[PDB]
Amino acid sequence: ACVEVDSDTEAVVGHGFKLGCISCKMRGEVQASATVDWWFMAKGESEFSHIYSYIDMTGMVNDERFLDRLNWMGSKNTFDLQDGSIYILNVTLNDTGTYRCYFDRTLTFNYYEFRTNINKTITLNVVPKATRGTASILSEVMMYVSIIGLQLWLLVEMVYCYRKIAAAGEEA
Amino acid sequence: PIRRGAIRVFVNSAFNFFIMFTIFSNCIFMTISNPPAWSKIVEYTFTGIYTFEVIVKVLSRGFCIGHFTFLRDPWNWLDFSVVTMTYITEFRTFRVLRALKTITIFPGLKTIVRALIESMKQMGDVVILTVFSLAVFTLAGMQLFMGNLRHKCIRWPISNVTLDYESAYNTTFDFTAYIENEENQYFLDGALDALLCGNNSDAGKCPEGYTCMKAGRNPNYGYTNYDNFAWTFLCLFRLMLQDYWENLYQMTLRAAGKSYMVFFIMVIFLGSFYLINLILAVVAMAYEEQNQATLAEAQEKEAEFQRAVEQLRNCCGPWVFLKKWVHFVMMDPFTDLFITLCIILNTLFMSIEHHPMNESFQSLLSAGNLVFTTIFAAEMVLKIIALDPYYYFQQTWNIFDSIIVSLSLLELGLSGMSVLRSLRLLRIFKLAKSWPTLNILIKIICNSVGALGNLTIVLAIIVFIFALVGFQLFGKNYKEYVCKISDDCELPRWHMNDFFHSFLIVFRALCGEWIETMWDCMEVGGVPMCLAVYMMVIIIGNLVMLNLFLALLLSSFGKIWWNLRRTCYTIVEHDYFETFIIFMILLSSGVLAFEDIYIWRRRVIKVILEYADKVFTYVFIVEMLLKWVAYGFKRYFTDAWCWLDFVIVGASIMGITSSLIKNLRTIRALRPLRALSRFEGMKVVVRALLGAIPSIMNVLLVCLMFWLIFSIMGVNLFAGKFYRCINTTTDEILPVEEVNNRSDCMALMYTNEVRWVNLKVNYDNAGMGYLSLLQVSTFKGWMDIMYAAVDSREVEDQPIYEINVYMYLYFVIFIVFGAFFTLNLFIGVIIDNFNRQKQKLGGEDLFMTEEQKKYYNAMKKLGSKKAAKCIPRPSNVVQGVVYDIVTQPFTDIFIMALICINMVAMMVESEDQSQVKKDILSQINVIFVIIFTVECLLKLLALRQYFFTVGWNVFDFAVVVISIIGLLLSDIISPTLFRVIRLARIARVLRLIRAAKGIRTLLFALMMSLPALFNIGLLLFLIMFIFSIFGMSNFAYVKKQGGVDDIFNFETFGNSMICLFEITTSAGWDGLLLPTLNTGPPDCDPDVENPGTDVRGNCGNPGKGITFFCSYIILSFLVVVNMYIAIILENFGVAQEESS
Ligand SMILES: *[C@@H]1O[C@H](CO)[C@@H](O[C@@H]2O[C@H](CO)[C@@H](O[C@@H]3O[C@H](CO[C@@H]4O[C@H](CO)[C@@H](O)[C@H](O)[C@@H]4O)[C@@H](O)[C@H](O[C@@H]4O[C@H](CO)[C@@H](O)[C@H](O)[C@@H]4O)[C@@H]3O)[C@H](O)[C@H]2NC(C)=O)[C@H](O)[C@H]1NC(C)=O
Ligand SMILES: *[C@@H]1O[C@H](CO)[C@@H](O[C@@H]2O[C@H](CO)[C@@H](O[C@@H]3O[C@H](CO)[C@@H](O)[C@H](O)[C@@H]3O)[C@H](O)[C@H]2NC(C)=O)[C@H](O)[C@H]1NC(C)=O
Ligand SMILES: *[C@@H]1O[C@H](CO)[C@@H](O[C@@H]2O[C@H](CO)[C@@H](O[C@@H]3O[C@H](CO)[C@@H](O)[C@H](O)[C@@H]3O)[C@H](O)[C@H]2NC(C)=O)[C@H](O)[C@H]1NC(C)=O
Ligand SMILES: *[C@@H]1O[C@H](CO)[C@@H](O[C@@H]2O[C@H](CO)[C@@H](O[C@@H]3O[C@H](CO)[C@@H](O)[C@H](O)[C@@H]3O)[C@H](O)[C@H]2NC(C)=O)[C@H](O)[C@H]1NC(C)=O
Ligand SMILES: *[C@@H]1O[C@H](CO)[C@@H](O[C@@H]2O[C@H](CO)[C@@H](O)[C@H](O)[C@H]2NC(C)=O)[C@H](O)[C@H]1NC(C)=O
Repeated sequence: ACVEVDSDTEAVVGHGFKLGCISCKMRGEVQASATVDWWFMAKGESEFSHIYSYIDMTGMVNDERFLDRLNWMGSKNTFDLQDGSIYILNVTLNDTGTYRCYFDRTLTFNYYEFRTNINKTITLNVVPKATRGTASILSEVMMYVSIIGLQLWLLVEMVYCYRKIAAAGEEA
Repeated sequence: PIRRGAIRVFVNSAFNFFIMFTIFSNCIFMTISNPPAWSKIVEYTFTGIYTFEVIVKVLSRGFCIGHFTFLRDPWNWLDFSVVTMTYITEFRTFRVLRALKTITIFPGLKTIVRALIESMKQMGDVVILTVFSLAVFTLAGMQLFMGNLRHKCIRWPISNVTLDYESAYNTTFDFTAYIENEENQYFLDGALDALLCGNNSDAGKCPEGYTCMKAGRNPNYGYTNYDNFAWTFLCLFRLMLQDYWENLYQMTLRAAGKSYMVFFIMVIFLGSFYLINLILAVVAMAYEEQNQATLAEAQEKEAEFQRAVEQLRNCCGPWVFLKKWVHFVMMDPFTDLFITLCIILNTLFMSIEHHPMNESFQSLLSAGNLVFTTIFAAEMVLKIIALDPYYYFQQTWNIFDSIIVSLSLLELGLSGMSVLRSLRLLRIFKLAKSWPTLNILIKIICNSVGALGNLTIVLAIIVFIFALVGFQLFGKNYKEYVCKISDDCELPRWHMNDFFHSFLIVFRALCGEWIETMWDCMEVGGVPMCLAVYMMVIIIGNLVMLNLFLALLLSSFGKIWWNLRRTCYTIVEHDYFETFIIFMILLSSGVLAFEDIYIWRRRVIKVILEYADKVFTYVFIVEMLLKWVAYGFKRYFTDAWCWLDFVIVGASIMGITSSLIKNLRTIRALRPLRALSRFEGMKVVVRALLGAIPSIMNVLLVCLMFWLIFSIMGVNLFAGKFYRCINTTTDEILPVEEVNNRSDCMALMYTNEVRWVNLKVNYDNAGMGYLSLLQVSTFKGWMDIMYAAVDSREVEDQPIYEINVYMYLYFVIFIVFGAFFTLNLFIGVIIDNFNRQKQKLGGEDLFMTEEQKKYYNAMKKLGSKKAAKCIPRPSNVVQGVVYDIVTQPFTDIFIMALICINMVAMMVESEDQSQVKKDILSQINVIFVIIFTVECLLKLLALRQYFFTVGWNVFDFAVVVISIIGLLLSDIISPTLFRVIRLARIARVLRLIRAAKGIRTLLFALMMSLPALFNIGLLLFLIMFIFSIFGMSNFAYVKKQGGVDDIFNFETFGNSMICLFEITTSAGWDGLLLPTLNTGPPDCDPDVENPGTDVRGNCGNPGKGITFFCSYIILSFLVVVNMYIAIILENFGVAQEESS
């Protein structure tokens, strides 16, 4: 099948991170032809730039902050695409900002070449020394609340049953 | 005088055996294409021969009055009709109706057509029950879906700069003519329709640039639209009989919405329900046609006995000695069970026919069967010498063995006709005598020719009669308007343009697949005449089958340590611990259905699932602990249910261990099977079924063995001949202008892209053929199998389009002997097997626990008794003659009329009718609501408290309060809500039941057995639940072809439950099978990345694929046949307390 997922945005410094963008064609079926363009709003100011462009070869963009570093782990081969995710090797704190992918596709149906375009936006947030994600920690703790809580009703009711019946045990 | 002379001629046999010949020659003549040398002279020949018979039949019996006495019998009556018409055509089905002579001559057939018409006199009480019942689903099914199948996927025109299809400069004029066009719209490759798309939130979206508009052609040819009452009704009728109903289901869910499964569960389940209510009318009729056969015939065995009683008052020495050396060993039982050794051993030896078979096998199996031929010959010749040849002959198995030996030695001379090897394998039935239940199957097959051999001819005639009807009325038409049907004007694979194809198309339409013919038929034929035949060929055809299929059945008749244990056992006894486990089961399994694809999309629920299963597992560890010290190791393991909780939670031990394999995601996926122990209602079903199973094994053994002979035979005919040389681009098979061999197929591949592909489900092995033999029994996917199989030429040759069309017989000679007589035995054992368990093992009855038995009995006192007298005359100057208004029967019948005009008021609601007609309907609807509201209000005042008593009045006051809401909701108005608001209008038509009486009795028996009908589905839903989650972890993302197009996939638990139900009634199981069957590339991108999930490849395994469905259809077919029992014992249970 095919399901689009909104990527992770909490990242760890000195690290190879994945911002994966998936745009699924409303009808995963009809033969397309695609191109990916990444854009970047820094927290310097609100001015985008080319940082990455792709058509069935590596589209490498000179932007020296990001140059000599990136890598395509999008959909390889068929240039149908759908899933473009690039990796940011060796992340530093200067990378914190907002990404905007552009898939532009010429779906060539088989009757009439037509084109359309999609935008997803990802706000990268660089945090040192990675945590677990506050719902892996949270469900870590709620598990042992229930487990201890139960381990009590078991020794509550057993002690409570145990007193009760040896008390009826002296009548036998 | 001259008149008298005729009477000598009339009473003869030797003139009637001329009439027996002029039918048997005109029967065969009417078949073929018309020959011109044997011209209309022949047409005129068999004209006068019937006239020369009718003249003698009238110049026997008097002058005009005498001729009239002549016409007192109906048979002599038809004869006039046929000749009367034939004679007129001097200056045409009536030529065909000559073949009805066949029935007139034989005095044995006249008992049958005298039975099969009198049985239709009785059944007419239940037609109205159903045709009214079908029509109340149509008005439900029409108002939900009016014009929903009409939806098409239409383009939105280009807003470009240049004026190439400029509609952002002008889209005003062409609109209504634009969207009709096929070129503008969409339809994926290989579909003679467009792409139904409905724009509800969930249902079946369409490619970008296109939109979901209403207007278009209709599905198929036009004969599927809901718009208009009849066609929708026909579809509704289609859904009752299950004829290709999956497609209708598929095009409704796509068009209207995914969430309209609930409509097709009410339809299919009731659709099934009325089928069993027709059948039980025949049971209560076809007993009466065999009660009188035991009333008067024993009385005629007494009438002859009473009257009869009154009347009374070196070499020749060894011509016997070596004969005795033969005669000693034959009567010894070391000959007897030696032969059954060689018969079974001959069967297997034959069966190992793998397809390629190099010289190792190809010499082995050749030289193997010649050894058994020596065995069978020396079996024969040493039994000729033994007991006089004639004596050996008299037993027919000695005669049947005699037959095969001659056949057996034929094969050596030949060195296509190698089906003759397999006629050894009918000697298995020889086994039967020792065997218990095959001795019922050869009792059944011999019964279709013996004491019930009269009836099979009536089947064999009436099946034939419609093969001459459809030949005459349409055979010239398919030549002349062929083009409507195909693309290239070449004559489809089911045509009327000959007899023999015509015959199949009535043999198909008798099996219950008659829509796929009618779509064609109506178009190249006509709308009224085609529909007149098919509705007839069921209603006659179905009735004939039922009598045959019923009548075959009815002729087949330490001090602290101890205290600790008690506490452990005492805590299990509590309702609180037991229902705490029950909520732990339903919540563990409810997280389990969150498993598939979309789980990578939501992040937190991947985490919730990961941590919750430890706690759920830990609860079941505590339960596995506390079951032990309750029951102890002996009593815990010996309980049957308690085995599972050791297994499934034990597989959770072996899962939590292996942190310190992927096999055990299967078991966890099986853990909601454990609710069978916990819920009481299911257990009764599990217990009853277990009782069913031991016998079922024995019935199964017969059929597997019986089919096996068919499977062995099939491989011989077809094996490896199914290969087809296929072009890649269109997936049309290559013509055979080029490619007769596969060896010359390869050369083309070298230059080009064209490939030589096997058929996926075929007769390549005796077991792979076994599967393809299952498909051609349950009628799904069988079309593909044949088309290849007809066209087969050799082991290497390429199949041309239409060689060898006489091989439809192998399926027809099967589907009768392997589906009809097989299944009629299977029902013959169960409905005895529940006669033994209910009487002998039954406590009171079945499928009901302990309180359901009392609530069953609470519903018995409801029907039989409940009658109050005159109420609340309440004379008063404020309320005087109002008691006459409620109670006079001048009223009660007239309110029937006020529904009945309102019933046909809603039957004219069609699609695209215009406001004016619509406006009248809206005005009419308001008037109807007012009449009952005034009436019910009138009833309320007169009867004050007392009337509220009748529950019909309460129902009456149920429905009108609903219908008030239906108009004020419309003054408010979401399209989805508004249609289901109009579903409330249907319930006025349900008020006609207490008029009916006839309907109301049988429809009450639905209520009577509905809690037993609740468990049968509850275990059924559990069964569906198991295969859904087992489907998702395997059969998501398989390459979507055929039945798994865009909705009906196992991507989620959302789409699986829809997908499975379609397969519970064993439709479309072929549709499902092909993707999962396919493996590798071509057809697998594997290493392929679905964008989003974590698993590569779209490959589907053939191991997991086959046993998924084949062990679902066996689990389909038990529990639904279990369901038909708990209706039939209750509606035949009403017919005995009623008579007495
Ligand atoms: C969900 O599904 C529904 C239907 O199932 C879709 O509804 C369709 O949406 C289209 C665009 O939103 C509609 O197209 C418009 O329809 C007008 C219809 O006018 C016809 O005129 C002829 C003339 O004789 C009449 O007989 C017909 O009965 C119609 O009334 C077009 O004329 C219209 O073009 C413009 O309309 C404006 C008026 O507002 C004009 O002033 C203008 O100059 C131009 O003519 C346009 O093409 C389509 O009709 C409609 N279907 C139906 C049955 O009404 C939804 O769009 C679907 N949802 C989504 C999101 O796609
Ligand atoms: C970017 O990240 C990569 C891995 O994610 C880091 O890899 C490192 O790349 C440097 C390249 O100079 C390697 O240095 C090497 O040193 C040896 C010995 O001094 C020398 O023989 C080589 O010619 C090369 O200069 C380094 O070993 C390698 N690390 C590992 C574990 O293999 C890299 O640190 C990051 N980029 C930068 C600029 O730091
Ligand atoms: C399998 O089916 C495909 C699809 O029909 C066949 O491909 C077709 O091959 C023929 C030549 O054999 C092509 O015909 C030529 O088309 C051009 C148009 O550009 C025309 O100017 C020529 O006069 C000639 O008609 C045809 O275009 C081509 N179809 C497609 C869609 O490419 C193929 O031949 C079939 N396989 C075999 C083994 O025959
Ligand atoms: C399928 O295979 C058979 C043989 O296995 C093919 O029959 C062979 O067809 C070729 C040409 O179609 C024949 O070759 C020519 O024969 C004449 C006869 O004198 C000879 O003078 C030529 O020099 C050339 O060899 C060949 O004789 C013939 N053999 C037999 C045994 O029939 C058949 O053509 C194949 N199917 C298709 C569609 O090609
Ligand atoms: C991230 O970018 C900032 C640019 O402002 C860099 O900060 C400067 O680094 C240079 C070293 O080349 C220092 O001389 C400057 O003093 C820094 N700026 C200020 C305002 O103090 C920073 O070095 C970059 N990050 C990395 C890892 O190089």
